[PDB]
Amino acid sequence: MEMEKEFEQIDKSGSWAAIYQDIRHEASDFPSRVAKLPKNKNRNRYRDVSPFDHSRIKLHQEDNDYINASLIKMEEAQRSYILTQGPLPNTVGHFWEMVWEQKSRGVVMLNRVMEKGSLKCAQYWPQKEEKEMIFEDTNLKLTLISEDIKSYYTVRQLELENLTTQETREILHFHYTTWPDFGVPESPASFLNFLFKVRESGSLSPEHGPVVVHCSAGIGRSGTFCLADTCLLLMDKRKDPSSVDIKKVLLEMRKFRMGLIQTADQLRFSYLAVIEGAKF
Ligand SMILES: Cc1nc(-c2ccncc2)sc1CN
Repeated sequence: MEMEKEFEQIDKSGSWAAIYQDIRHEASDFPSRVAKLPKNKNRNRYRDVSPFDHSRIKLHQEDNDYINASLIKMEEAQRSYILTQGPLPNTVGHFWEMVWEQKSRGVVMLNRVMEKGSLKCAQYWPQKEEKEMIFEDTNLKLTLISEDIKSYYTVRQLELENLTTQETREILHFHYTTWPDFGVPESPASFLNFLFKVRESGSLSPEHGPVVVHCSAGIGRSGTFCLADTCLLLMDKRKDPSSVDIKKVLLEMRKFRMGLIQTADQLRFSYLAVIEGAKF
């Protein structure tokens, strides 16, 4: 059923809340035993948001391999994403260790460091060229190379150095800076412009490791980003683009991380983004 028609049908009936709760009811439930170990309590931002054991990213160390991060693997679209929480003061070193170990080219950030007057994630990247960051727990150095500030987003070039081997890589930081404190954007134009700026970079392409995507919990805005990308890619690939069922793609993705798309407004926004995106 053409998504645009289903859309007008839910909008006129005002049943967004009812569709959203049907998804919550049918969503996968798998064990998260590693996330709930007592040694990992300070590695989790939110008590109710955990990675499933079957899909969690493992850090390459014998001490403690745990990070709040999941691999979403979309078989038919041929795309992979790592979804993670905003780093904590004690997990900034783990975060960059993961970026290094997984061979990621890009980091996508969908939140501000402070929102609603509270801290949503650590200041985990350097703000001045001449003031680099060293993560002594994971033996990494991070340097700001350049910064391009636009109206709706900022792109940064970063240099990550493995202090153990003296190898370096260029990491691109895509920072969407204008998502509102409450609700969702009124038009997805600027969100869609961001998704194609990331795409053009090569960060989402199979010659690199998976892109790392985060907001505060790594399920809401982060969910919206990977659902819209995968849905448009499937509309490109298939003989009948109307066959793309946004609700079925979301339930497939929820086999890999719990809670993706946090509100009925985020679900309506996801629909808006894929409808306007299609035209081009
Ligand atoms: C290649 C492609 N580029 C699109 C685009 C470009 C600029 N701004 C928004 C969207 S849609 C599309 C279909 N694969």
